Amino acid sequence: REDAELLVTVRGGRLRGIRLKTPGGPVSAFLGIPFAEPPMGPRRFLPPEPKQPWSGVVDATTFQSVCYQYVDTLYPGFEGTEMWNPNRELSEDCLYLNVWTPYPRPTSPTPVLVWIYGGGFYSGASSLDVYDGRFLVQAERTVLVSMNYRVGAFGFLALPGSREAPGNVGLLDQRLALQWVQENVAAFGGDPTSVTLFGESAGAASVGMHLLSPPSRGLFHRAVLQSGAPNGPWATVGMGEARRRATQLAHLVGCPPTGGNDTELVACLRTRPAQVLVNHEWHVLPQESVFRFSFVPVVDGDFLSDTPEALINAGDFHGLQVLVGVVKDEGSYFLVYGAPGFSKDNESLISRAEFLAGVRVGVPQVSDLAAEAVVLHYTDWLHPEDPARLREALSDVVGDHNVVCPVAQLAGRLAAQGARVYAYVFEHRASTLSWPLWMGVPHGYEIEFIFGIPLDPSRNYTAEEKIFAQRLMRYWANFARTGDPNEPAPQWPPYTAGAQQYVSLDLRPLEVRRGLRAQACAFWNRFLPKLLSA
Amino acid sequence: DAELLVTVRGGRLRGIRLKTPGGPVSAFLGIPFAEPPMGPRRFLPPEPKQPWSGVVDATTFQSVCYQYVDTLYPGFEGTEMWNPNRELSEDCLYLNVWTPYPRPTSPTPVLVWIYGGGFYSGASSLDVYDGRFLVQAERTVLVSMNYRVGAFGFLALPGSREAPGNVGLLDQRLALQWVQENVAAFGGDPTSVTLFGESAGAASVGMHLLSPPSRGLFHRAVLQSGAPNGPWATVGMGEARRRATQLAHLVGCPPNDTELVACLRTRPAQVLVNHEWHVLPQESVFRFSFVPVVDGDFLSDTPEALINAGDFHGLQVLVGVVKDEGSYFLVYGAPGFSKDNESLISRAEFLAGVRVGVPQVSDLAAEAVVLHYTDWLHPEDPARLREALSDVVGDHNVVCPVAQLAGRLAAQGARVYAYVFEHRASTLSWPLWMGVPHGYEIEFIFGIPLDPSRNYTAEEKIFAQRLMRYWANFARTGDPNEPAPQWPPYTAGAQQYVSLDLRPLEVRRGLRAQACAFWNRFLPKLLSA
Ligand SMILES: *[C@@H]1O[C@H](CO[C@@H]2O[C@@H](C)[C@@H](O)[C@@H](O)[C@@H]2O)[C@@H](O[C@@H]2O[C@H](CO)[C@@H](O)[C@H](O)[C@H]2NC(C)=O)[C@H](O)[C@H]1NC(C)=O
Ligand SMILES: *[C@@H]1O[C@H](CO[C@@H]2O[C@@H](C)[C@@H](O)[C@@H](O)[C@@H]2O)[C@@H](O[C@@H]2O[C@H](CO)[C@@H](O)[C@H](O)[C@H]2NC(C)=O)[C@H](O)[C@H]1NC(C)=O
Ligand SMILES: *[C@@H]1O[C@H](CO[C@@H]2O[C@@H](C)[C@@H](O)[C@@H](O)[C@@H]2O)[C@@H](O[C@@H]2O[C@H](CO)[C@@H](O)[C@H](O)[C@H]2NC(C)=O)[C@H](O)[C@H]1NC(C)=O
Ligand SMILES: *[C@@H]1O[C@H](CO)[C@@H](O)[C@H](O)[C@H]1NC(C)=O
Ligand SMILES: *[P@](C)(=O)/N=C(\C)N(CC)CC
Ligand SMILES: *[P@](C)(=O)/N=C(\C)N(CC)CC
Repeated sequence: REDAELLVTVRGGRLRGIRLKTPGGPVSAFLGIPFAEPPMGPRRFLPPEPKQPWSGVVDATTFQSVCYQYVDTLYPGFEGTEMWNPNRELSEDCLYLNVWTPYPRPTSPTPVLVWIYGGGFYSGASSLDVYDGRFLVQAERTVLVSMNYRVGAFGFLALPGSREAPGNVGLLDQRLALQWVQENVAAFGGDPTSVTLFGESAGAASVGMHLLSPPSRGLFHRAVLQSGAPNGPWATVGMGEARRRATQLAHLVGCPPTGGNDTELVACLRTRPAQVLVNHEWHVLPQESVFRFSFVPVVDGDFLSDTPEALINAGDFHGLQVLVGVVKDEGSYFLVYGAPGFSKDNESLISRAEFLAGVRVGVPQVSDLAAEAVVLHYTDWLHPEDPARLREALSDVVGDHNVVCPVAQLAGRLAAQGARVYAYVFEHRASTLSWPLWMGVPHGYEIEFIFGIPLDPSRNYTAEEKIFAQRLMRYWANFARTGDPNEPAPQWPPYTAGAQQYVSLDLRPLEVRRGLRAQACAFWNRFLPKLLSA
Repeated sequence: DAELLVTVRGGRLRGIRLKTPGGPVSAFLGIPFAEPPMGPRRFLPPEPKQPWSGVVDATTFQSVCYQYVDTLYPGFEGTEMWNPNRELSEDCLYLNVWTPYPRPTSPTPVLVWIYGGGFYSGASSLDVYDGRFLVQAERTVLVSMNYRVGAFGFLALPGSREAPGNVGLLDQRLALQWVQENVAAFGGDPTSVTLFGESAGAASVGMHLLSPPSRGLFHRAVLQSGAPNGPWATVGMGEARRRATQLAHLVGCPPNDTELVACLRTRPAQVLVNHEWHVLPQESVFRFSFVPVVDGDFLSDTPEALINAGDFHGLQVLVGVVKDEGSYFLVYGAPGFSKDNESLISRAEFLAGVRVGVPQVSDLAAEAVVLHYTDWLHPEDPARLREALSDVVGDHNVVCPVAQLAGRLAAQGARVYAYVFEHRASTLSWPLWMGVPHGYEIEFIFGIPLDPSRNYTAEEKIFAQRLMRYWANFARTGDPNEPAPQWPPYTAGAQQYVSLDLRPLEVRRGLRAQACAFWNRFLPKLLSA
């Protein structure tokens, strides 16, 4: 008849799951649990409404739809890009979450890891193969939760002050899922008092925004931020620029028959097919760029009462443990998406003129003086025109500006204001990587190791890569359990604003180093803001 | 002795025979080349010396031009060696000629030395500028002149005929004209004149390079630890007028240019000297009150602009710096510094020192300096902070202006040779933390180690002979090289220079290229926007 392990009652009703095989043994999975009412029709752009209770048994036996989003077509059929594309049908009916728990169900409350996917706030899905939670749960005996949240215009189009499209509803989707975890994770054996958020890129930025938003902060205990931070130059937008982008998108799809009554404008937007909005999404950006996304969280005083930078500097973070880090080559992946002279299919040995033009694309919407300051710091004036050095320098510009230095600033300020911080740099290039060698260890390619994907027998990772993945899963689960990645062996010291110690994650044992590109990040974090103001 | 009797255009001279370890030389010291700029002639351009009857006694140095006397460390060798060693006088426009003995009967290349001293001090009579060893060892003619310094040489009420400014530079030019007309009577070749100078003397050399009336008076140029494009070597017309006006007020004179200068001319020379430092707009190091003014006459534009717009084909220049250009100046005002301790400053003192070492810039500019010269992995290490502030002062005032001059001249047709002088003299009296300080290559260029009464090592005597050979080789041919390894020319791309030390030449790339990109390429854009 029924497997009692695969049957769970939550607040809304009864669920039926599936028993998953893993290389290490069985795991219980409840995939596609509805946590909100479908944000369709009149509910497009609105905050999520909690899922109404149901009679009978909901089959949570497969991943639900991917939230409607742009699909990348830069390199069709190429594994390096297709691995990030939707692997389920697109739909606005997409507010579902997933729970993995050990088989049999834990008998005592078990620490919970909650994953928030990245994707520049315009893409992503909890169903991607690289976010498969079965290996972590089996290997480390935690409960793992992941949720879908609205992206692009559907999640982050904002007419600030309006009731019809207030913005940040994609973040409210995440918060509702976190509230669902608090109310229901115990039914799966999870400990609601030991919830660790973790996420990568825009997912890491989301984690940070939940840290800085008091209504979210009560819903979790620890945080992990991989290759992303809320204080990046891409992760938030001001109210005026958000209104300008939303108004231009409406104009590009014929609404209204520009601006005017917000209620009328949104009502017209709600009549457009979802794909019509997606087709014009990228056109509302003020200039050609890399690492910039049209509809992102808006700083409007509500979800974020101030800029993440201000909230970080003004925050008391005693009692908080965070784990943060970057990959070795954060900037390289983004260059083939607009920087002149770049391609995955050649060595991208750019000229000096291409480097100077690339700086304006990688640092958009700054004064000519600011761009000259960037050129000053990233030119080797003994080799100003060397194509190989210019390629790596532009990668450093984009990676430092968008990822490394925002992460370093967050790590240093949190540590100085009471938090226990652990920092890493991920330095192993996967044997299965399909991107060219010049990209190094690109953005996003630590995730598969954190999730234990090398343990999948159908994949062809080396044996030592499987050992490496098991080590990383152990660090992450140790942190979730205790707030300390170290095993209760070379030790991982906390990051502090003074000593600035971090560890290198690679096939070799831990190596302790100092400074997350300290000289470069002093420019981005300490001087360049002063320049932009004067 | 007929070798010591010379007739120049103005009349007859009697010189003196001098001893060196390598043999005798002929010296003619204290030759008047201008009418004494006294009384009504104060602040005015020099007038050529009128002819005289009889024989001028040219056997001893003449008076030092009126100037401030350093009293930071009284009796200390390291400072006293720069102080006046003859009586001060406004009657000071004299020059000196050294020739081989017996006097050359064939035209000999001429070296003309212009002393430094921040345009406020200096004298051709200082022991460290003794030309006897260069003349004997390398068989050149050596000429050095006194020129007016301080307010007497560079007080300017721009537009006025009573105090036009730059008359100290005109003193140098008049001496250069005197060389053209008279050096052949000593055996010198007026068609082979090489200017060399250090610090403000090097800045002076560069200004003669950029002023067409001076360009026809010499052939090659050597610029040691100085350049005309520094932040200290020139002043704008408005600031010069403000400084001249403030000086008058400080000495009890009214604010009309004719009445102001007339009152200034009634004051004793020492009175002007006593108030010279107070007309500066703020407390600082490496800033001087009365310097050349850019008013469109001697300099038709800023030295920076003239260098960028110039065609320098047919020019050969020798330029260079010492290893630690900034250290000497730190004890003259940076908080926490002294020659008598290790000067291990704090972060707060470093930040205060930046405003002293980079005066009269915006707060944003100062923050940019702090950014580039902070090691953000060791932001508060006192030894690093000491070295960093020395780099700030040295790069801003000497190294990067020299690097900019070298690169632009080379890219625009000149043949440039660049050095870094890295030997600390065994006789140096300054503390070890100062390294190889500003000004302490001069004694080696002039062959002072050859003086047996001094305490230089045998190695240092050979080193000095090497340096004299490079300098004289350059004066003779425009190329310091002997027929080593070779000293390659400096170019804007390769940026090659040599290290001058006891060891053989080593070729290196970049005169603090990363730091000087900040000072030369970025910081001007920041200050203007
Ligand atoms: C902006 O317009 C809304 C909606 O107005 C309605 O839709 C318009 C296209 C048009 O058909 C109007 O006649 C409709 O009333 C206004 O909200 C409406 O306000 C009126 C007055 O209270 C009310 O009767 C409607 O029910 C309201 N509709 C909704 C959906 O809230 C709103 O007041 C207007 N604001 C302005 C013009 O500043
Ligand atoms: C490296 O590749 C870029 C990208 O060009 C594309 O990919 C190449 C592999 C090749 O298939 C091209 O035809 C593709 O268009 C080259 O930059 C492009 O150059 C072409 C013409 O030179 C120009 O029309 C495109 O706009 C350029 N694209 C970008 C993004 O700059 C680049 O020249 C290649 N480098 C080489 C060949 O050294
Ligand atoms: C290093 O010396 C400086 C200079 O102080 C002078 O020289 C010393 C050798 C000694 O003789 C002092 O008494 C002299 O005043 C020191 O900087 C001074 O510090 C005092 C306080 O102790 C302060 O009142 C002065 O203003 C400072 N002067 C300057 C120019 O900053 C410095 O503290 C010494 N460093 C040490 C001892 O580590
Ligand atoms: C691993 O290699 C095998 C053998 O060629 C192949 O069948 C399989 O598709 C590979 N796995 C992946 C994930 O590509
Ligand atoms: P962040 C900017 O969300 N990084 C995303 C775009 N990556 C996509 C390859 C990793 C999810
Ligand atoms: P420049 C600034 O003229 N060099 C001076 C300071 N030195 C004197 C101590 C060298 C003569």
